[PDB]
Order: sequence, then structure tokens, then C-alpha cells
Amino acid sequence: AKLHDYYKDEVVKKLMTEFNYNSVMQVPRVEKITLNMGVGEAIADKKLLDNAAADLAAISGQKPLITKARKSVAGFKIRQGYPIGCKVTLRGERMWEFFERLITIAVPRIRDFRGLSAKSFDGRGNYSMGVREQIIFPEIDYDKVDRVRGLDITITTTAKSDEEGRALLAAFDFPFR
Amino acid sequence: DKKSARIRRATRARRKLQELGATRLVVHRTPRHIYAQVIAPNGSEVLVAASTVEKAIAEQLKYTGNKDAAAAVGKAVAERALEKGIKDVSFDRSGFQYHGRVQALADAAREAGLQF
Amino acid sequence: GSTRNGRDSEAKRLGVKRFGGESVLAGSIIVRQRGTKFHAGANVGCGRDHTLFAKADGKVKFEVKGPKNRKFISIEAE
Amino acid sequence: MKKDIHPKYEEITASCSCGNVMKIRSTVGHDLNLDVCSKCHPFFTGKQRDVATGGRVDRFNKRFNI
Amino acid sequence: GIREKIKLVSSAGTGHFYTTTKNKRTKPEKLELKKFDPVVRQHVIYKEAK
Amino acid sequence: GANAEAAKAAGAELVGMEDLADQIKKGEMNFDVVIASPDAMRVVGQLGQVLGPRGLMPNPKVGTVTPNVAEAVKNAKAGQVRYRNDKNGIIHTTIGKVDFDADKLKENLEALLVALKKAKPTQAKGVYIKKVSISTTMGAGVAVDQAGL
Amino acid sequence: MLQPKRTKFRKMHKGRNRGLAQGTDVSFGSFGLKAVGRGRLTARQIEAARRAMTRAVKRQGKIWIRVFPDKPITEKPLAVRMGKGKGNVEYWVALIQPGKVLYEMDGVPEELAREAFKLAAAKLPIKTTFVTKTVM
Amino acid sequence: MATYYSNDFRAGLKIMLDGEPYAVEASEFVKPGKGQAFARVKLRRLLTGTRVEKTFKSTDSAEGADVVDMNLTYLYNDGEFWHFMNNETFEQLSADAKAIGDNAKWLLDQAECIVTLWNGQPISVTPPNFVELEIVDTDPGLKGDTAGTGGKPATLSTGAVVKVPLFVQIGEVIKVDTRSGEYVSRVK
RNA sequence: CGGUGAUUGGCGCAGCCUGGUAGCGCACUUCGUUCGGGACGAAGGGGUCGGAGGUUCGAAUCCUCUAUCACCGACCA
RNA sequence: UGCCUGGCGGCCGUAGCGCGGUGGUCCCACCUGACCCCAUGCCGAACUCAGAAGUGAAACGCCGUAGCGCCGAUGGUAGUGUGGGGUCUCCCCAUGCGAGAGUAGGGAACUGCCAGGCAA
RNA sequence: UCCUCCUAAAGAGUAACGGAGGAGCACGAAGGUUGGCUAAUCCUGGUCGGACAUCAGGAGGUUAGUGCAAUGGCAUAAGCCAGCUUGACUGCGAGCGUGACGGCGCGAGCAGGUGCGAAAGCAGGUCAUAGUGAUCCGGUGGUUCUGAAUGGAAGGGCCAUC
RNA sequence: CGACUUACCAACCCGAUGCAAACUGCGAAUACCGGAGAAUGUUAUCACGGGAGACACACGGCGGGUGCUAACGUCCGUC
RNA sequence: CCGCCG
RNA sequence: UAGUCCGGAUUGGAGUCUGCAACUCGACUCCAUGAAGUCGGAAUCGCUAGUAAUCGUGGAUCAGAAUGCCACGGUGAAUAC
Repeated sequence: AKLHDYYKDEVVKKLMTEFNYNSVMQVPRVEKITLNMGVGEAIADKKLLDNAAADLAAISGQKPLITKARKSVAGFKIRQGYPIGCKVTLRGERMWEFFERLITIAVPRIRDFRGLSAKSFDGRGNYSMGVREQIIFPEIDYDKVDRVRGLDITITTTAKSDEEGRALLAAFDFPFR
Repeated sequence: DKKSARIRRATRARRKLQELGATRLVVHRTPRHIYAQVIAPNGSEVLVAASTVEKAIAEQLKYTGNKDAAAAVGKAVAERALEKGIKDVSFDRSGFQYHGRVQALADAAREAGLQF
Repeated sequence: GSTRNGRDSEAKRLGVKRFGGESVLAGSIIVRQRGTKFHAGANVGCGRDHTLFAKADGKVKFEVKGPKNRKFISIEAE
Repeated sequence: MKKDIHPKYEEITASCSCGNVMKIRSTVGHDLNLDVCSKCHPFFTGKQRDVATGGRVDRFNKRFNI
Repeated sequence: GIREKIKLVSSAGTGHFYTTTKNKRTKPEKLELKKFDPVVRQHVIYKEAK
Repeated sequence: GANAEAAKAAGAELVGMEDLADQIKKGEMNFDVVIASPDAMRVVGQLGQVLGPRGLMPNPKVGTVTPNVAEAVKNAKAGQVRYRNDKNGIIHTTIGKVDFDADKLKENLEALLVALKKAKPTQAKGVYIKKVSISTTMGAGVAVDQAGL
Repeated sequence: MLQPKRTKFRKMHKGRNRGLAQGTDVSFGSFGLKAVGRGRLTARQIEAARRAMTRAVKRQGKIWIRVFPDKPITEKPLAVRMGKGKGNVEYWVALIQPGKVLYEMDGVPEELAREAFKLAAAKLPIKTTFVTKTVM
Repeated sequence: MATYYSNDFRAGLKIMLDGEPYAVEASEFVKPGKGQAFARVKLRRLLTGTRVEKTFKSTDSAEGADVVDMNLTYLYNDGEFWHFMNNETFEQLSADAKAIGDNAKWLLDQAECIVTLWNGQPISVTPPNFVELEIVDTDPGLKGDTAGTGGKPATLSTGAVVKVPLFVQIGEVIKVDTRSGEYVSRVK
């Protein structure tokens, strides 16, 4: 948690004069980072979900939760309660050490990088990026993979506007094309 | 919501409990000051109330709001219950998990002599 | 021509058997009903068919309680 | 956190070409050798060579030679 | 129809039996319930028979 | 699913999938029993077709081969199961144990196969059920058993 | 022929036509065609009294029809005995109590609106009258 | 028990009278003024099936058969018999040479040939619309003179004989149909 | 009038029964053969189930209303 | 006794939302830490535990506001019990009961038992 | 024959070849208990990924769900999930409900023996209401209750059942 | 690879408007069950026992189904 | 063996 | 032993040459790109000797612009019952 000790008095201080809060509990703090890997093609192989969940066990630090299908749709041929993804809700201590590991040495490994979008906010302060490979994370051996598919990182904060959570990310410098 | 999710969690064993006319022991945990009181079977008047917000309890404890400060409540509720002739009660979790401080308040009540 | 209807069932004889203040000996069925249209209250039990049976040789009395106003059936004790 | 179900989370020591030795916790294993990090990456010098690309009259007047 | 009827025979000394049903062609493992035996006045294990 | 690592606690050696279909194509004699699940009911019924029932090692809804509760299945079927199998003629030869056990219990181990063979037949039996029965050792013993007692 | 779209049930009971009306005041328009008699109007009769009323007011102006049928009328065929089921639906009526403003009109003068509802009311089986939008 | 009356059944309703199962192909139900009702039923024998014509009255008619026609997978042959497997439930099934009749050629292996099972046992086997097979005994068909369709016969791997054109020799795996028995094309 | 079963590729017919695919023979398309057409050999394409309304996660299939094409009836006086 | 507050009710929208303001010594809420008690079909987020640096932001309580929900007359209308009547698929008279909708209007709940705080 | 709604006229009941639909089961968990949890559908943001899979947030409020038709019911949830489990237990049963009768339904409590829960307590199947057939004859198991001179047995009876 | 002009169809909401046996955020009259009390009525009430007959109904009013808001039609309710 | 006609 | 250091199409850029002129519409180079393609269905053609096959060179037409045509040598078969 390098960039939590950084957060406690150089980003909290930074956002109290940008949006002139009267109370330190008004400052946007980040709550959780949820890593969905929407595998989709676990209809063919169940062990195709097992390699994909094994890649979240490396990109994150902990074992993923496989996600059942809420409804059942015949446009994709999935039944009710048939496993169709895997999520990692990392929060607390390991989400700071991931967010350190995300923006510093995993964003530069993205092939043909220009910047992250300044419009990938859902009107509440919650960012969502989506990567197209596993191999932007060094925890992949580059040889044990057999599928291109990446994941999407969602950063749920306690912000309120799209600007108020943009400015929280922008103090971690979070490149923003 | 944190609060009203627990009220409906508790209501199943409140309405069932007043259907038996039971003089009930109502515990109320908070991150400081676990509370406890004993309520008559009408539901409308109480008989015994002892808790660590009282100044005759908190002076003898270093922190009010841990397990041994919860065992100081359940002994004092049972010491005041037997004066009124209240032997038989029914414990009410009030939506709290019967695990930590609210177990010790029922432990120290069953140790001191509050029969249930 | 022909018809496709003409089918019904033995009327189940539901409803309230014992009304308001009308002494009922314990175990006396009061309301025979589909679901819990009328809910069980003081001294009155509810069966496996939502038949609220009396439990104490007394009166009856319907009410409305809580924040849902569900006719409720209690038993005054005389 | 649970026992025995999670992968090992031993702290590593990263290193990129710029001398940026930076200790992080990960699950890689032994060590880690990097190309670029958030420091020394072509995001601030990269758009410097993106603005001045287009233009054709200055292309032509080098074939004018005067 | 499909769900045939079996006969749980008591594993006590007597021959009291409960009778019930079981769909055999979906869950063909035998029933090992623990029911009350009114000859022994105990609560011994019953086992499926025909 | 989980049963690719669950019956690994049930003692079986090569737990898996079509890795054992490469071994059918090589013709390996290291196993005697093929047990599957309704997950794995699409493999040997489609890939190892002849070579699973020529030597006979399949499973369906007749033998107890393929439930989905394979954890507590193989906690005993690794130990003592001896597969009562057809022959073209009258014969159904089963196997007695090592000679140096408690031999009086073996006279129940031969007897507690009777109540399972007489438990359910083909509802089309002929004159007798059990005509001739002789419990040989391997090559030398002869003991005429009775079908009645 | 004004007819409902995808009704709940095909055949309904006969029912009585008792009571007073609800379309009493002229709401949408300036001049109305109010019923005095108790009858019922079929969908052919609404639509025939509309063609005889749109025509007189040559199409400019605006006309509101305050009644819709939404009631099916069954009919036993000829040479068929009683029983053996309800008849099949042939046409759709609207039930008219006394006081029901049937049609309305706006955008024409007071005399052309007068002299068009009379040509429309000759197509109706009920006795109607002429009413004007009243304040309050 | 499933008893049927002859004014009821439409087509395909499998019935069981005089010791044999019958499929109904079609039935025309007539009844005329001042007569009773009869149904001139065009049945089909199921075990030895050629055809049969019965003209039932309005009463009575026959019990039904346990007659399931589900998809089975041909996978095995031994001596006489031919074993099959369901791809839905994986239950065993054993067919005989009287049940295979006049179709022992057309299966090769892993074929989804349907069977009709009667009363818990199969008597018929229907091989698919096409199977691909291999020619093992065919002359190396030379043109020679031939001006006018040459058509040489080919003995196949399964002991069938088919008429093939003059460009398939041996190991030229060719697919045929089973309903007639003609060459259609060559698989490559 | 009703009573009963079908309307699936340009044509005619299977599939439905028991829900997860739309095939078959002709033709038509290209090539080859031929002095050319016909025959013949090779490659290939084209329907999405008469229409409507549901049931179901999902309908050519199961359901109801229909459509106009077949068949069978239209008794006793 | 008077304010604030917390548990348990009485009642059940005149009591519910919206909008504007407001409170931290008490209490309460977030908050702090979690190796453990216990805990996550992954995650102390929740549950649980150990504590008290910070803030009243959220939430909660209180206050103000009718912008909606809700309450709501009197009069009339509809209906109808009984008895007569008519130009009798509908209505009328005598008598008794008499809505629903809408209108004026009210209205930002009230209240009991205990405990804590603070002023008397 | 059975179940649901309407006709049915606000107690119950109520007919027609009146208007609409369903049943001839399923389940050893889909039953019991304890502990928790809250839907449908749109909206934005997001790798493959679209009208629609999974993730996140919001609006929304039970328009969802309920093994299966319809009605009544359901937040204390009867709906969803997890652990332990066999009360889907034997002998009775005050008291009513409903049928012309055969019958059918509800049932606190009592004794014995269990389960779950710290406990108060709940549990003699399932949200309720369809999922079904009387006798006679006969089959199997149990119980010395009778047992044609007596002793057995056979056959009857009772009990469980087919 | 993209759109420009755009005589027209029109969901969710908002305002107004009707309809329903199988619609209800509302809701009578009567009828019904039960309790108290007075007058009145040859116990008119109930239970048991002997004997029956009857189980083809008709019209009229009201509330309806059905039919044509046809029938001295038909089918229930109640007098 | 097959081989139609302009 | 791979669509690979195979194959070179297609295409972006930068040029040279000829000619009044290189957009329609040239050849050539350079850098980048790196496609189909894994020996070809029915059918079909050429060749019996310095031949087939394979490898390069030259000329004519012509400012420039050939894989064609016309000529020249290198290596050099198999088979004919």
C-alpha cells in the first residue's frame, strides 16, 4: 500500500481545495475495485472457465467468484444458474496494492497505448476500463495462456458526479487521454 | 441501510414472542455501550433496565463496549430481575447475531440466575 | 355445434362461520378461507388451510393492526 | 480472508530500464524485470510527435528548394 | 405412475414397515431414513425394500 | 467440474477427461474400471466406443457406474466391488478373496451375493436359478457348493 | 367500423342498460351531439353517422367521437335450434344512456355545426339533441 | 392400461392387437345416415412391416405398445448383436439380426441411426439418409471403348455392392444413400 | 352445415409424434465430356415451415383463433 | 419539572415523500484496526471482534416549507328495502336508509414505560 | 370424476349442450428447523459482447417469484440461499367445519420416541386449493386372537399393506 | 467509410375522456350470523318413534344467464 | 456391355 | 518442417528514368506491409533424345514499356513389352 499512505495526506488535502468541502468526510475516497472476466464461452468447455478464473488468481491476488447467469436467454443459449463469468471484488488493503500495480506497471504494458478515456464514468463517479489481453499483467507466464480475452476493471468510489471521481483518479495521475 | 435491515430481521422472533405473552429480555448492541432491558408481556412497560451507559456500571470497566463489559450488563440485569420476582424470561437477540457480546450478556444472565 | 366449457367444482363452503361477539368453544373453526385474508390474532390459531380456529372458549372480535390493516381475529376471554 | 484457497502473495522487487527499482506485492514469484513504468513512458513525449504531422504546402516547398 | 412405491423395512428385530414412493430412474440410491419403530418404541434406521 | 479434483480424495489415480482417451487409442491395461458422470457421459459414449465395451467398461442407468455423487461412490468401489458380468452360457464366475483371511466370513461373502443375484433378474428365468456351483481356488481346489444351503 | 383491438374475452354477457350517462359535458369541442334516448349504437352506425357528418363540414374543422363500442354482440345463425352454446360474435355495440355526448365538433360556425349533426342524427337509432360547450 | 377406441386415433398412435404391434399410417373415419361408424384404417406392421389394411368398426380397438423411437448411436458389433447408446441418458440397448434385417450393411460406426424399440427391446434399425464408406474390391475400371455411361460395380468395406463411376478405385472413400443404395458422390 | 387432416425450396414429398437441426428426388447455376445438344461426371446454390396468439429460457414441432384447398357426412319422418 | 437522546411499544399515511435549513461535550452514525472469537459460495463490504484519532459528509433525529400523497364535510346526485303507479328492454310517487366522485377545508402526526445527557 | 374464476343477485349454497382455463402429478429435497438475504424491467459506464450473458452504479418498487391452471395469500416473507437434518413419527385426540349417507377437512392439547435451535420455540410433509375410486375376491409380511375328538397345522380374524 | 433534407407512423410520461361478468386504490341498501329486551302468537321450536306422499311443476314481480334486452321459449335465484 | 439426333 | 528465414500478391511512403507530358495509364529502385497458397475435383495436354525437364543469355517491335514471340547455349533424364 504505497499509494494509500500517499493518499492519506496528499490527495485528501488536494481535493479539499478543488471542491471546497467543509468536512473531511466529504472527500471522495475509493471503495472497491471489481474485476469481471466475462468468459462467455464456458458453454463449450467448463475448463475454459477454469483457465480464465486461474488468470484472475494471478492478475488479482485472491480466488475469484464464478458468476451464475441471473436470467436465461436463448440468444446466447445459457440456462438459469449456469456459470458464465468470474469476478474478483478486491477491496481494502489489496485494492490499494492492486491500484498501485494497475496504473504504474500494467497500463504501460498495454500495446499501442494512447490514454484512458475521460468519459468512462457512469454519471456517479465510478470508472470502468476494459483491457483486451491478459498479458498487460506480468503475472501471466505468456505461455500457459491459450485465449486472447482480457477483463474489465470497475472502480466503485463514493463520489457523486463524474467530475468528482475524475479528480480523485487524476491525483494518482491515471493518464486520461 | 444498516438499521432497518435488522429490524425486519428481528421482527420474526418479536411478534412470535409476544404471541406467547413472554416477558422478554431485549439486548441492544452498538459499537459502544451494549444495552439490555426486560419488558412486561404487554410490550408497553419495562421492568428492569441495566446497561453500561449508567454511571454505576461504567466506572468499574476500562472500556464499555467489549465482551467483559457485556458480561457486566447481563449480571446486573439478572441482579435486578430477581428483586422484582422475575425468574422466567425469554431472550431476544433483537436482530443481532448470537455470537459475541450478546452471547456474554446471555451467558452472564444465565450464570447469575436469570432462568431461561 | 359443440362446447368446451361446462366444468366447475364442488363449492368449498368458505367464509366466516362464527362472527363477532359470539362465544366459541376452544377449537372451533371461525374462518375457513383460501389464503390469509383474515390473519390469526390473540388466542386464535391458524391451521394448514388458513382456517383460523378458536383456542379459548370466549368471544371473537375482528380488528385491523400494524401498518397493513389486515382484518385480524382475536378472542376476548369470557 | 480465508486460508488455503488463495494464491501466494509474496512481495517482489520490480525493476525497469530507467533504474526505477520499486517494491510491490504481487504473485509473480521470484523477481520481475520491466520495460517501462508510469515514469519514463511515451505518454508525454508521445503526443509531442503527434501534433506536427499533417501539412502539404511545406511538403511541396522542399521540392521547390528555394 | 413413474414414481413407483417402495417399502422401508425396519432394521430392528421386528417386521414393521413404512411404505412410501421413490422415483427410481432419477435417483436410484436407496433410502436410509431413520424413523420411529412402534414395536421397539425406539427410532431405528429403516431401509428400502420392495 | 469439481469432480476432476474431488474424487482425487477418493483414491483414484488418473482423474480426468479425454487424457484417458489418448490412452484408449494407445491400448493401455493400467485400469480395470471406467466410471464417469453425466458431465463425462459424452466422451466414452462418443470417442472410446468399441474399446470400452469390447472389454466392457462403460456405465449408464443399469449398473451403478454414472451418478453425479462420485465422491462417496469411490470411497468404497476402490475397495471391494467384484463385477457380476454376463456370459453367453449359464456361467457367472465371481472371485473369492486371498486364502489367509477369516474364511467363515467368506461363506457370507459367497452368500451375500446370492440375495443380490436373487434380488432382481430378467423376469424371464427358465427352470432353475442356480444349477452347479463349485468354489475353486485358482487351479486345484474343488468344493461343490449347494445352491440351497 | 370502430372495433376494439385484442380484447380480453371474446364473448360477454348481455347486461342491462340502466342509469344515467357520463359524457354529459362537452369537453373537447365547442358543439356536441348529446343523447336523450336509451339505446345502443353499432359500429356501422357510429361510422355511418360520421360520414354523413364529416361531409357537411367539408373536412376542415375537427370532430371527436366520444363513444367506442367495446361490447360484442353474438348472433345465432338461421335454422339452428336453441342451446349448443353461445352464438358467434357478429358486430360490436356501444351502450348509450340518456345524456351521453356522442360526437363533438369545433372549427366550424354555429349554424353549420347545427346543420351537420341533424344529418348525422338521422343515421342513429337513438333520439339525440344539440348541446353547446357551457362555461363550468 | 391404455385402451383406444377407433373413432379416436389419428396417425402414428401405435396399437397392439393379435400379438403384434401396429403403427397407424392414416385412418379415414366415415359414418353414414342409417349406418354405424367405421374407420377404414391404413395400418403398418411394425415387426415384419409391409402394410396391413383393417376396417375397424366404431368399437372396439386395441391396447397401445411401449414403442419408443428415440435416437440411438451405433457404436459396437460383436458376433451377431449391435449395441446402441442414447446421447440424452446413456442407457444400454441390444439389437438382434432379426431386428437389423436388410440393414446390416449400412452402418459403419458412430452413426446416429434411429431404432424402434418395442416393449423394452428393439425390433427395427433405421440407418441414416447417407453414410460414407470405402471400396475394397473394385476393378481398376478402364474406359476402353465405352461411349455411353460406363458404370462399374464396386464391392464396399461393409460387404455392400454399389454401382460407381469409373474414377473411384480402392481407398476412394465414397458416400452413398441407404434408402435406395445408390452412389451419390465421393467424400474427400 | 359440421368433422377431420393437411397446406415445408420453382414442383412434389419427408421431418413434427417425443421442443434445442430445416433435409430428399428432380430442376436451375458453373465446369467437364461432345462438331453441338441430350444423356452422363464434378463442384455449388436457393426455403427458413399458410397467417395470428400464447406456452416455454427457447416453437416448423406443443396450444388457440383463422385462411381456402382436400376428404367424409347432410338421418327418421 | 423543562429541553435533547437511545431502546420498547400504542397507533397506523392529518403520521408518506419532495425541497430548504440544522445538530455532536452526551448519545448515535460513519470511522480506526483485525493476528486472533467468528466471518465471505471471492471480498471483514456485510457479519464478528478489539478500540476511539476524525467528521456530522452520508445516514439518522429535529425544524421549516404544501410542491405531491393522504384526511375531508354540509348540499346534491346515483343506488336501493317496503308499499302503490306508468306512455313498463325503463322509470315515477310515498316512506326509510343513503353513497362514490368532486368542493370548502384540514393537514409537515400524536402518545405511554424506561434509561442517559444537559439546564433547573 | 376432480380443481380455479365468472354467471351467483356483498353469509353459505345455486342451473343451462352458459362464458374461460386446468388435473389423473412432481419432490428424500422442492420436506423439518435454525441463520441470513430481497425482486421485475428500464438507465448509464464498461474487453471480446450484439436487442439481450457477466461486472458496476442509479432509477424503480414487488409491475418479480411461488415445481404446474386459476383465484385468494405471501416482506415476520409462504419468495431466494446456506448449515444441520428425517416430525413425510407411532398411539390418541377436546372441539368444531362440511356432506342424504358412504365420507371429507381443520385441530390446540396427551403419552412415547426424535430433529433443529444457546434458548424461547417450531416440526405428525410441501403457500393453500386438483394429482383420484367403494365393496367383494385374492396376494405378501406380522401377531398363537380362533383353530370342528385332543396336540399341531390349514383356513379364517386382527394389524401393516398390494 | 459515412449521412443530408426530411409532406409521414408513434412507446413510457403529462392533461382531458369513456368502458368491463371473469377490473377495484372506494362502496350502499337489504339479506345473514350472534347477543340483549318488551309485547304478541293454541310450542308456532327442537329431538326421537309410526305412517306417508312427492322427486313432470305453471304463471306473475324483482335480480340475472341464454335467445332477437323474440316467444304462453329456456335455465337458476327469491317472493 | 454401352453409343440417342442434327 | 513452420504458413515458417517458404511464397510474393496487395498496399502505404520515399524516389529514379524516358518523354512536351507518367492523373486516368509506364518501367525501375528503396523502406514498410506480408495475402492466397501445403502439389490441385471431373477432366486434359506436351514430349522418345542432347528430347522432356530445368537454368540463365540475346534479339526484333521500341523514347520508355514484355511472363509474350523469335533465336542461343548450361546441366540432363525416365520409358517403349
